[PDB]
Amino acid sequence: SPTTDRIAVVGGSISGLTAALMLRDAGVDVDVYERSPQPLSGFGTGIVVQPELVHYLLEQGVELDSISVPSSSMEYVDALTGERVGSVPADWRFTSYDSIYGGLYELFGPERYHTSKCLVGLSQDSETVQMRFSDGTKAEANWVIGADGGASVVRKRLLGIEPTYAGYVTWRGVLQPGEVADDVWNYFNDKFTYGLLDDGHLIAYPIPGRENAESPRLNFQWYWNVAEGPDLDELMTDVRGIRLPTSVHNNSLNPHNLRQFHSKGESLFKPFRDLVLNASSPFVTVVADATVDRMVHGRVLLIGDAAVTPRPHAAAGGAKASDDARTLAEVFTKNHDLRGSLQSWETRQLQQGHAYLNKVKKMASRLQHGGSFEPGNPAFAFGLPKVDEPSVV
Amino acid sequence: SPTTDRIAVVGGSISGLTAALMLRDAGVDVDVYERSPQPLSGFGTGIVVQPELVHYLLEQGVELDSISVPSSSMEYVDALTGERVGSVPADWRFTSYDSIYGGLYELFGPERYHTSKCLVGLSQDSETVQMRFSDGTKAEANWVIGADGGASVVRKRLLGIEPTYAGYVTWRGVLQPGEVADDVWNYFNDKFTYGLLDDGHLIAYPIPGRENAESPRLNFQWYWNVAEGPDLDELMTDVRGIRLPTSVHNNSLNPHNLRQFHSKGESLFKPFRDLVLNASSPFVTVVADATVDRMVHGRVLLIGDAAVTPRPHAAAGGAKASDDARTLAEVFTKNHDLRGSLQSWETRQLQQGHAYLNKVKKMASRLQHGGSFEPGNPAFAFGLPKVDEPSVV
Ligand SMILES: Cc1cc2nc3c(=O)[nH]c(=O)nc-3n(C[C@H](O)[C@H](O)[C@H](O)COP(=O)(O)OP(=O)(O)OC[C@H]3O[C@@H](n4cnc5c(N)ncnc54)[C@H](O)[C@@H]3O)c2cc1C
Ligand SMILES: Cc1cc2nc3c(=O)[nH]c(=O)nc-3n(C[C@H](O)[C@H](O)[C@H](O)COP(=O)(O)OP(=O)(O)OC[C@H]3O[C@@H](n4cnc5c(N)ncnc54)[C@H](O)[C@@H]3O)c2cc1C
Repeated sequence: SPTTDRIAVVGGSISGLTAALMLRDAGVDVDVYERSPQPLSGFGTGIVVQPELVHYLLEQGVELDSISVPSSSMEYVDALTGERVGSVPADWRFTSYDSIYGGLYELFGPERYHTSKCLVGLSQDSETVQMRFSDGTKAEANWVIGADGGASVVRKRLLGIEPTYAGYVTWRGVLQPGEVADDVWNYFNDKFTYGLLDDGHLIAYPIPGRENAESPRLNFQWYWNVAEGPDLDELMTDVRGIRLPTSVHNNSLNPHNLRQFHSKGESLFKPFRDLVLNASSPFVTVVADATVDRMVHGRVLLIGDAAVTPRPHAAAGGAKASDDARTLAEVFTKNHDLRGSLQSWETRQLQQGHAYLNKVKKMASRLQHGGSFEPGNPAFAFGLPKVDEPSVV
Repeated sequence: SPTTDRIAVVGGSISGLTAALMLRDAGVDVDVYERSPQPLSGFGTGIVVQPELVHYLLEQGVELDSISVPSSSMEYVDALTGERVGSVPADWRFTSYDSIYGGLYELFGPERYHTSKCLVGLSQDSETVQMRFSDGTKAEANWVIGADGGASVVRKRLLGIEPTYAGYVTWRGVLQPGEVADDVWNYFNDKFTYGLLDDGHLIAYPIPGRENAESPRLNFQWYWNVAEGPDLDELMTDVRGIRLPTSVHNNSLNPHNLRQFHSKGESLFKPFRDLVLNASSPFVTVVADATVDRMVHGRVLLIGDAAVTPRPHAAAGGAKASDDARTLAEVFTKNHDLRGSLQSWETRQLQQGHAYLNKVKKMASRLQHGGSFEPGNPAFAFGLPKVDEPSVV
């Protein structure tokens, strides 16, 4: 028998829904509380597919070829002069935030996914955890899973930890067929491409169409080093004067920032220049990370970006989150000495979490500084670091 | 001859408009850039009248009795048990933020008061200062006066200084005739009243009607000590989940916070209890202060809450701001060795500014802790500290 305990999940995205689904599948009584008034949106941005990230969906019968897009190499290019550093065979598939989210939400349904529930307070005793929401209501559970992302309030309330700026930001853009010339489309299609600079880099790869039937798109990012203080403050302030914590979305950019994005883009080697100048809704997001010594805090658990908050470079953040969710659900599934199992659980997941953070840190120290970033370097490959013993394929 | 230089004023409130008006009066070419899309609003809150605060208006023919309201004593009461600590004769007049602002704006006019201009960047050389706005435009001046208030961006960009939480917040409420019983209205009318507690205090005083012809109102505040971190974070988070920096306005309160305000209010001695329970739009504002060693930074000057950011206890913040503006305008009026005069100017205004901060700090250490706060104590009287030699009345 799975637990007869009541579980609340705060945060209804990749980790939240994964946790909930698996607990619901297992008979566990579970609720999701999501700050968002409606079901979600990633603004059509790319996600590199890892096993862990699509594990749940595949288990339910979703065909991989239907939520993702192939590649057959990985390219390394000087993004100023176009000089090719090198290319290696590769077969990453790429999906989109909407594809994963939309798949998970579709499976879960609205009945117990409580929108407009923004946690703002939390407290706990030996039986239960009380949650308080910004709408003035409260819910109660035996266990609460903080699946509330990089700016996790749960983690802020328990530990005082918030993301620390990493020194740089990333512009994010998505192109549709015909928004760039065919030869530029062909340059990036069916490939992950790094455009490396002396002080930053771009990445580009194909992704699925916004809806089932639509054509594939090109996803790209450009990482800029921006000095904390005046410089970052001016980049992160929207057209209305609010200095935002994480992203300034396209419809809100200070026009000056948008001109700067285009004008710096003017110096890039043609095909990258064309991504930057032709994107219709580019937007900007800080790079910030955070860590945590424990994921277990009495009856409150942290998973996904709310435990260790990653940087995007190894393209497995959402995979770390799914795994956190899966292993956690399994604990309440197996339901044998919860205190003990959770201790064992967090040890593995912390080591995974810390190792992932170290990798993307090392990656960033090459990628943001024109440091050597060698084609095919196994230390810099996408994916979660091996934490388990290897098994037979 | 006043300067032929071009002056820009960033921030269009009490200090901004005062500066601008006096410079315009003197022939100086000046512009105001205000973040706000429309002319302003203080949400009908009280301001105790000081000479400095109404100096400009009176000089223009505005009659004091028409923008303010009398009192004939100052009362000191235990706000739990109603026991009167004491009363002293007094003749403070009280006005409202809207009364002062509305008077100043009316005199200045829209022509050179540029709304929707939120400064987000600043830089300067030996001739000029360039201002950059959140709308992507820029203006240029010879001198820039940072009149942008407690959360001054100008001061943030030049110095890295922002307000520091002081340990407490103040609830703010305004009552109209008939929203409380007549005997409660009569209790507070024509008086400034302190309701003192073991760990905080209320103040109440009459103020003018929202419009020329309307009846007088009752303004009140209740200062609560709220621990930085989880507690303050939950108080300062609005119904939508945003943790706000300064105020959570009534239409946005987490209903739980509003219930808490009412429920704690339930323990007060009747007439204070009635203010708190009957206010229709109470709202909350952090108490935070900041200081500055210089008000002169090349060609950028800080005045009002953007130089030394006060706490409200001596009820002369807006007076400090007017004075900062007046003395500064005078410098450009007199126009004789600007570098030298500005050095002399800031010395006086800093001493005034620091002394004011020390006073309200000392006041707070009594008023938020049930410390002794003796009726009529000259050290705790409202007003700016004497900085000049005394003159003949
Ligand atoms: C630029 C970029 C590129 C990326 N590329 C990849 C990639 O290639 N591969 C990969 O695996 N990952 C990638 N990721 C990482 C992946 O996006 C994240 O790791 C993942 O979305 C984290 O899932 P999560 O549910 O833990 O947090 P989130 O997705 O951030 O969701 C947390 C949820 O909680 C909600 N919430 C927040 N606060 C509250 C609260 N107070 N109360 C209630 N609800 C709240 C939010 O609304 C949100 O729905 C990328 C990320 C970015 C930024
Ligand atoms: C609870 C309370 C009670 C008070 N009681 C009294 C009293 O009894 N007596 C008294 O004298 N004073 C009192 N005050 C103090 C008085 O309100 C302030 O000292 C005064 O309003 C400061 O004037 P200011 O123009 O310097 O700043 P503000 O009034 O804060 O105005 C600054 C202006 O700049 C604008 N701005 C901000 N940032 C930007 C930017 N980025 N770009 C462009 N514009 C920007 C804002 O919109 C605002 O209009 C009280 C204050 C409070 C909080």
